[PDB]
Amino acid sequence: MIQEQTMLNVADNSGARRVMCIKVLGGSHRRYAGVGDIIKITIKEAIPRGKVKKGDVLKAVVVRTKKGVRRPDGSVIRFDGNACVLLNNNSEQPIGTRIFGPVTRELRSEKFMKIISLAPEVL
Amino acid sequence: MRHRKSGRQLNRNSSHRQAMFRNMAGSLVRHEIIKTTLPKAKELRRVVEPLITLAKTDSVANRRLAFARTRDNEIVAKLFNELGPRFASRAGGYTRILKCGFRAGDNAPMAYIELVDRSEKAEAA
Amino acid sequence: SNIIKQLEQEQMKQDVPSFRPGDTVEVKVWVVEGSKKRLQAFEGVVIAIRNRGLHSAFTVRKISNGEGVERVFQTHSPVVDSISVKRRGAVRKAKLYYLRERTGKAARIKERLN
Amino acid sequence: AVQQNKPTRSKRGMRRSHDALTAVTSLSVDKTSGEKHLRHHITADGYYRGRKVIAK
Amino acid sequence: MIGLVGKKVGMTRIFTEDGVSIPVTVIEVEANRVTQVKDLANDGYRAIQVTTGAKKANRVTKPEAGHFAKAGVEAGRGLWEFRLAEGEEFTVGQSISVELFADVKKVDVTGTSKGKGFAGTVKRWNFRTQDATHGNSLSHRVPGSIGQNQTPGKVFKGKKMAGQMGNERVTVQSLDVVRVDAERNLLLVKGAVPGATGSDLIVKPAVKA
RNA sequence: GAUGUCGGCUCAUCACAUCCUGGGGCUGAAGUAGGUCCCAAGGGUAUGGCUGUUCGCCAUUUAAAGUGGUACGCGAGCUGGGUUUAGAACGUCGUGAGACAGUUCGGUCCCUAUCUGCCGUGGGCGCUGGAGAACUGAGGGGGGCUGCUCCUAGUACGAGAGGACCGGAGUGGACGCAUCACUGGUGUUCGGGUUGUCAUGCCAAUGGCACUGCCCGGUAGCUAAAUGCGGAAGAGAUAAGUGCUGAAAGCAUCUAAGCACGAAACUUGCCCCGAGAUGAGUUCUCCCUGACCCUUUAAGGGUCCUGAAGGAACGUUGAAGACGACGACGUUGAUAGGCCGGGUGUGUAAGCGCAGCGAUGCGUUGAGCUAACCGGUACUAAUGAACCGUGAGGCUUAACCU
RNA sequence: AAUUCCUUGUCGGGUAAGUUCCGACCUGCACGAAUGGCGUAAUGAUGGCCAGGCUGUCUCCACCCGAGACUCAGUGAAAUU
RNA sequence: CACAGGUGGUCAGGUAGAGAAUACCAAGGCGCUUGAGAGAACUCGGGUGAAGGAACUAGGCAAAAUGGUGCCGUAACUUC
RNA sequence: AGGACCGAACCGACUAAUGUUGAAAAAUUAGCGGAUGACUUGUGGCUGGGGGUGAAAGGCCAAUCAAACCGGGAGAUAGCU
Ligand SMILES: Nc1nc2[nH]cnc2c(=O)[nH]1
Ligand SMILES: [Mg+2]
Ligand SMILES: [Mg+2]
Ligand SMILES: [Mg+2]
Ligand SMILES: [Mg+2]
Ligand SMILES: [Mg+2]
Ligand SMILES: [Mg+2]
Ligand SMILES: [Mg+2]
Ligand SMILES: [Mg+2]
Ligand SMILES: [Mg+2]
Ligand SMILES: [Mg+2]
Ligand SMILES: [Mg+2]
Ligand SMILES: [Mg+2]
Ligand SMILES: [Mg+2]
Ligand SMILES: [Mg+2]
Ligand SMILES: [Mg+2]
Ligand SMILES: [Mg+2]
Ligand SMILES: [Mg+2]
Ligand SMILES: [Mg+2]
Ligand SMILES: [Mg+2]
Ligand SMILES: [Mg+2]
Ligand SMILES: [Mg+2]
Ligand SMILES: [Mg+2]
Ligand SMILES: [Mg+2]
Ligand SMILES: [Mg+2]
Ligand SMILES: [Mg+2]
Ligand SMILES: [Mg+2]
Ligand SMILES: [Mg+2]
Ligand SMILES: [Mg+2]
Ligand SMILES: [Mg+2]
Ligand SMILES: [Mg+2]
Ligand SMILES: [Mg+2]
Ligand SMILES: [Mg+2]
Ligand SMILES: [Mg+2]
Ligand SMILES: [Mg+2]
Ligand SMILES: [Mg+2]
Ligand SMILES: [Mg+2]
Ligand SMILES: [Mg+2]
Ligand SMILES: [Mg+2]
Ligand SMILES: [Mg+2]
Ligand SMILES: [Mg+2]
Ligand SMILES: [Mg+2]
Ligand SMILES: [Mg+2]
Ligand SMILES: [Mg+2]
Ligand SMILES: [Mg+2]
Ligand SMILES: [Mg+2]
Ligand SMILES: [Mg+2]
Repeated sequence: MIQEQTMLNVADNSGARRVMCIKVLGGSHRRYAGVGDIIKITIKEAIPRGKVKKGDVLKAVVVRTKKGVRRPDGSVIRFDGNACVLLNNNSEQPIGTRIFGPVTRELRSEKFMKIISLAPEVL
Repeated sequence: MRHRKSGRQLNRNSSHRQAMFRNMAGSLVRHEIIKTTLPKAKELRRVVEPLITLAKTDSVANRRLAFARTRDNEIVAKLFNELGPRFASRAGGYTRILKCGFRAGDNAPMAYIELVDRSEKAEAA
Repeated sequence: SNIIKQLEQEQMKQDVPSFRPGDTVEVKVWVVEGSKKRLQAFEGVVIAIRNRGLHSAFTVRKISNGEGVERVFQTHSPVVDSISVKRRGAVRKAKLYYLRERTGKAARIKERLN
Repeated sequence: AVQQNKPTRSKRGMRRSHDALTAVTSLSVDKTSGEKHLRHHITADGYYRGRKVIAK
Repeated sequence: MIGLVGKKVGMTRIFTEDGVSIPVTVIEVEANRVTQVKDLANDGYRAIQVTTGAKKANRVTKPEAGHFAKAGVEAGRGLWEFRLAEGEEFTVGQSISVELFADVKKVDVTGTSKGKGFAGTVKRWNFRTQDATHGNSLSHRVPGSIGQNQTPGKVFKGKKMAGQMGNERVTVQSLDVVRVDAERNLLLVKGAVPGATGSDLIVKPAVKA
């Protein structure tokens, strides 16, 4: 359940450490972002020589949330923190080359295919 | 709303309501019959009637349990010693509510609440 | 309520092993790995049990790649294949929600030898 | 918020149309005491449904 | 097609072979006995009047009793009418079972919503509350302004204001029919239906797509 | 002899000079995308940074971020930041008191709703003898939004780059309703831990008070973040528009006669209310089958006897509720409480025994206790009765029947 | 700038975005030396601005405990007209 | 006004406490001169809140938060 | 040692909510400032109306002070309603 001002940890090697969600994309008045929804982010904390720098405005796919995903049987999967993966502004593809932490099978879609392969664990 | 909620507030907070029902459940056990307002009378049944269900089995635990519920050894005595074995056979409903009139100074609808099988000899002395 | 209990027990599992909070369970679950149907394991501490007949559930916490991951299993779901107690846990409380703020060494649960 | 005109006596009389009381028609008499009492109520001498239930 | 009067037993679930939880509402649909057939010649329209379950003989009034008598059926909790499609025919006394929905894909369920009693604009109309602080004075849940000024110098009819909420006729449309069980006087439908447990419902085949 | 000012908030309502979506003519319209105009008001029409700002600039969304009216809508609805009081300062002006339509810091927002209006909800009477149901549907309200992807098709089109119409499937956003099975929140009435202190003689157990003392969990319920469902398809008559046949006017001409089409607008269709629809409708069932007196003799007044169906009362009550109303039950009875069994929740009570110097541990013991819950149970309470409502119901005419 | 009208001056900083803030420039409408100038540690329920923490301030409300509001009995006002 | 206001000096029990704070008590003194029900909106006053954490707002107003003793340790600047 | 620090009594009154026909003609509640000093307080005394007193706000001088209250000139005058 990500919104404007929600801070997220980064689940990749894009160089960003802390990003803030500045807009929930995908429709007028759209309130929240969930696992697999695209957000517009601003970098607040970044590593010295990574692919991205502090202040850079770009996109991101949410991969883990504290609210988590539901399954057809009612089964929930909750994560301890909200984390996203950085995306190229126009290409909507991963900026990093490596994915850290577990991700859900919800991601399995053609545009997030890269993320589930690289991913260490898929729930 | 109030959907399926049980228990009157009687314009009192939790601690007060509790202590009032502890004293009242005492007064009934002692005098075997008391006069009170009908809503209080009807609620008193939910307090006193299970105290007797306890008193049906004499035990150190049950006695302490009823003690923590009454806070009067005189009452816990009368329960386990008398009433328990008096209502030994009876499957609930140890009290009776008789609607009487209306109180003067405030027009409250009154009632008597008595122990089903009353002892006029324990009530006077 | 009488009809409902009738509809529920006919859908209810009979083989559920006994586990309680603290116990470390290994839930074998049915999943579709793209174009395959296999069993995946989820071995973690049982931090909560909801007993509700058909509606019975339980919460299993694991620390996958530094981060905590809880899963809420609906016990009578066909998804859930097997449940297996890997270690018998020793705790007092029925909900180990305090554990969510404990890490590694603080989060350890004693073995229940009995 | 107060009035702008004095409401009339007819209007007062009107508002009071549902103010009339209802005579108790529920009085019964006890088969033993020969006592008037309300329905589902003990008599002044403590009788109810023929039996002397209260010694007062 | 005609409908059947039922009773809300309550909500539960159904686990599919492909491990999905279907949220269902158990509907007890006992037999519906016809008590009157209305025709164009006598009533001016074609419909069937039905009854279901039972009613305490002492609680059945002389007018009701006789109405049932004419049909030659035992008194039920009430009577409900279903308009007849051109062609649909039934006799008085003819008993209808839940198996009417045996091949009906979706149904529309008409119930009587649970009563919330007197509800404020916030609950009743989803009004946004004013500020909780920042000098707000005794105006947190209040409806705010209820009109304009000299023009029009009245409140327009239909103004959303606090009043009685719930406890009213409500229809839920296009619900998937999960199971039909004649022997068990049952109907299973996907999703929630109006009303509390034990209230009366009306199942009719889906009017829309 | 007072019509409170800007802006915000809350809540709106109308116009259309239309922002989006819909229909269409031209295009300096290949496609995609634009430009311009015509029709169209059904619904929809951002969140932030900055400033009191409206506005505006900017950031990032969106199908879009419409233009106006409504005392520049809305303070007996809220705010009080802007702006006119009284304090003080700077610049400037004045010898001065003081001044600014220059800036700056601080600076009391009352009103229990009589009438109208509006949201709910009752009482009365009526609808022509009374009464219980179920309807009919005149009328009124609600609703009406749209993104993306996939198929057709990488096709038409194009030099490529790119990239469709028509039609079909899927999935979202926003909004609305209902529900509590699920995930959860709450749950001062359930269970546990614990701090200080006081009490039950004391130990042991417990209770009171300290925000529920402080906390950990949690039943029923209520509930959103939870999970179902909705917008429609169809029909009709059209708008701008496109046409067929066709004179006036040998030709031409959508038009004058005749004819075919044509939109989120309109009427239906879907949802709710709905016969006080006084134009008071219909259908089915039920109930009542005594005399007398008086006068101004008539739809007259009164008396005796009668008291139906039904309604109501009173009681136990309800996922119904401010009250009223509405539903369930009242002994030929599960309506409420109690009681029994189960569930659930809490997490191994008390007492005793063993181990240890002890704090404490272990066994008995998944113990003990367990609200609103499920399945049962007449144990307590729902008493025989009263009251309102009557006694066959107008005239005229027609059609049957005598 | 408690002083600058033009004016949100210009530049640099901070932010995704900053009519406020900080640094700088000087074109000071209309700074300036006890009507004191310009600094200054400490002090301040003083004014502006930023950050961490914190949260119902807000997204967007939910549920609960109390005192009213509602019903019964007793007493019994007011502005206004 | 039998009015939540105002009014100088004296006394200082117990446990906990640094204390005349505060919490529970003693002696002593009181339950405040309308009650009974009910458990709607709304107002006052409190308790808890999933995910988010100033996005609120003129302004973090108001909340929430911090909070004790001992020891370690503590920057610019400075009138030391 | 100190117009030193933290903090009850005591003296103040910065913020908010309530209250605004109030419990109250200025309060209550939660927070706030001072708390060995230019501190605070009891009793009694002096200063009187163009007068007092004022760490200065035209503040205060017996619930409305750019000139107190009472009585008088007095039926001031009112081209005003
Ligand atoms: N007391 C009583 N019991 C009933 N049982 C059924 N109807 C009634 C009634 O009208 N009164
Ligand atoms: Mg009261
Ligand atoms: Mg207490
Ligand atoms: Mg019906
Ligand atoms: Mg209700
Ligand atoms: Mg708001
Ligand atoms: Mg106020
Ligand atoms: Mg308030
Ligand atoms: Mg107004
Ligand atoms: Mg008018
Ligand atoms: Mg006037
Ligand atoms: Mg137009
Ligand atoms: Mg043009
Ligand atoms: Mg519009
Ligand atoms: Mg645009
Ligand atoms: Mg205006
Ligand atoms: Mg006001
Ligand atoms: Mg001044
Ligand atoms: Mg100005
Ligand atoms: Mg009609
Ligand atoms: Mg208890
Ligand atoms: Mg002890
Ligand atoms: Mg109707
Ligand atoms: Mg043990
Ligand atoms: Mg039990
Ligand atoms: Mg007669
Ligand atoms: Mg900011
Ligand atoms: Mg500067
Ligand atoms: Mg000072
Ligand atoms: Mg008094
Ligand atoms: Mg004290
Ligand atoms: Mg929260
Ligand atoms: Mg949380
Ligand atoms: Mg945080
Ligand atoms: Mg802001
Ligand atoms: Mg804002
Ligand atoms: Mg504050
Ligand atoms: Mg606080
Ligand atoms: Mg000092
Ligand atoms: Mg004092
Ligand atoms: Mg104070
Ligand atoms: Mg200080
Ligand atoms: Mg101090
Ligand atoms: Mg003096
Ligand atoms: Mg002055
Ligand atoms: Mg003179
Ligand atoms: Mg004069």
